[PDB]
Amino acid sequence: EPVAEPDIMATNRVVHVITNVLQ
Amino acid sequence: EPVAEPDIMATNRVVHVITNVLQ
Amino acid sequence: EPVAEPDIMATNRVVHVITNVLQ
Amino acid sequence: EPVAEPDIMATNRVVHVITNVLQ
Amino acid sequence: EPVAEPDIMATNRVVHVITNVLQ
Amino acid sequence: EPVAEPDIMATNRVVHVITNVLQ
Amino acid sequence: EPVAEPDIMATNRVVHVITNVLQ
Amino acid sequence: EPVAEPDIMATNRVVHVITNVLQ
Amino acid sequence: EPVAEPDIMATNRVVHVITNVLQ
Amino acid sequence: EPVAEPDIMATNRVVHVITNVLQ
Amino acid sequence: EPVAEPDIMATNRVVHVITNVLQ
Amino acid sequence: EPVAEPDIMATNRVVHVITNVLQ
Amino acid sequence: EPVAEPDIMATNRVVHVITNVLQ
Amino acid sequence: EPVAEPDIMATNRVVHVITNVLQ
Amino acid sequence: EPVAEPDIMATNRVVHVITNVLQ
Amino acid sequence: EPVAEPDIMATNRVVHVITNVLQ
Amino acid sequence: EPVAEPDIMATNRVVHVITNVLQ
Amino acid sequence: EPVAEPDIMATNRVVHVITNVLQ
Amino acid sequence: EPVAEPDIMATNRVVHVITNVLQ
Amino acid sequence: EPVAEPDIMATNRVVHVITNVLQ
Repeated sequence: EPVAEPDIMATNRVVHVITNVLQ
Repeated sequence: EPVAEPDIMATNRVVHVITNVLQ
Repeated sequence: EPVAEPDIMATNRVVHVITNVLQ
Repeated sequence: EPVAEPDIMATNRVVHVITNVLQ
Repeated sequence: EPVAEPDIMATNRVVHVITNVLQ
Repeated sequence: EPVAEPDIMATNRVVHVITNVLQ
Repeated sequence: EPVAEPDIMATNRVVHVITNVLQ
Repeated sequence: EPVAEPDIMATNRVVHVITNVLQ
Repeated sequence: EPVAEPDIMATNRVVHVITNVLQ
Repeated sequence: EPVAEPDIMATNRVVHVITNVLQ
Repeated sequence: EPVAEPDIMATNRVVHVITNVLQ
Repeated sequence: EPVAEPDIMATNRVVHVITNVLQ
Repeated sequence: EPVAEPDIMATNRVVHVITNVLQ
Repeated sequence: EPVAEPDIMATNRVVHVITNVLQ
Repeated sequence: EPVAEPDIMATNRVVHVITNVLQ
Repeated sequence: EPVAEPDIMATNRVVHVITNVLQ
Repeated sequence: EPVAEPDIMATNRVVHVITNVLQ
Repeated sequence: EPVAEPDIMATNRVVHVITNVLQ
Repeated sequence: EPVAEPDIMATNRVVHVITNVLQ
Repeated sequence: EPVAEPDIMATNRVVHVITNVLQ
């Protein structure tokens, strides 16, 4: 909820999953 | 309320599912 | 409310799934 | 709902599904 | 969304599903 | 090299290999 | 080499290789 | 070199390979 | 080695490998 | 060469592999 | 400008039962 | 001007029961 | 002018039962 | 400008039962 | 703004049972 | 009695390479 | 007494590579 | 009495590589 | 009496590489 | 009585590489 003077920003959501099963 | 200095913005949602299953 | 400098933007949503098999 | 000068755009939604099987 | 002059545009949603056969 | 009176023994070797695939 | 009197023994070797396929 | 009085005995070797994958 | 009085005995070698994946 | 009275005995080698996935 | 590309559902279901007999 | 692209869907379900008998 | 991107989904459920008997 | 940003979700359930018997 | 921002969440459940009897 | 019963052998080798081109 | 029963053998080697280019 | 039973074996080796470029 | 029972063995080797770039 | 017990073993190797860059 940006409500102030103008500035620089960004919105980039990233998700990653990694796993190594040994059995 | 996404408002700020005129600039470039892109809602690029990156998703990836990786897993090294042995079976 | 995306209001800023008149620019071009396009969503680059990509999805990929990969696994392995061994029996 | 972005607005700008008459420009060109396109939804580059790509989807891929690949796995492996030994049978 | 684009609401400018009637320009050329069309969705290009590509899809591919293939599996490795072995039997 | 088992040697003795006649018996009704017999081998019952069976193999089972199941594998799932979701494509 | 199970040698003995002439009995009625016999081998019952059977193979079973089942695999699931989606296609 | 199994040599002795007669008796009942039969080999019942069985193998099972189970596996599951969630694509 | 088995060279004594008669006694019931038989091999029951069995293998079972279980594995799962949650992705 | 375990020689003695006819006592009950039978070899049975069992193996099991278990893993706890965490993602 | 209501536009939406088509879609197809690739529903699959596999099931079988096997019960031999020696007799 | 409602817009919403579709998504691929595929419900997988495997189940089987096997029971042997020597008689 | 509602907007809402979709999300890939897939229900996974596998189960099996086996009851071996030597008789 | 009502917009929804759902997250990725997928159900996972794997279980197996075995009850051997020599009879 | 009328925009939601849910948190990542996924159901996880892994359990198994094994039994054996010599009889 | 130097004799060995027959037995089927499972051996295969599959390979595939796909590459998209735009030009 | 050179005698040895056969056994099932499963040997495989799968490999695949996918690439993309926009030019 | 040169006798030696066989053993189950299944060698496998899977490998895959994926790359992407927008140019 | 040169006899020696074997043991279960299976060479496992899985590896993958990924290099994502937006350019 | 030349009988030497075996040695249980199981080769396991899991490794992966990832290099994400936005450029």
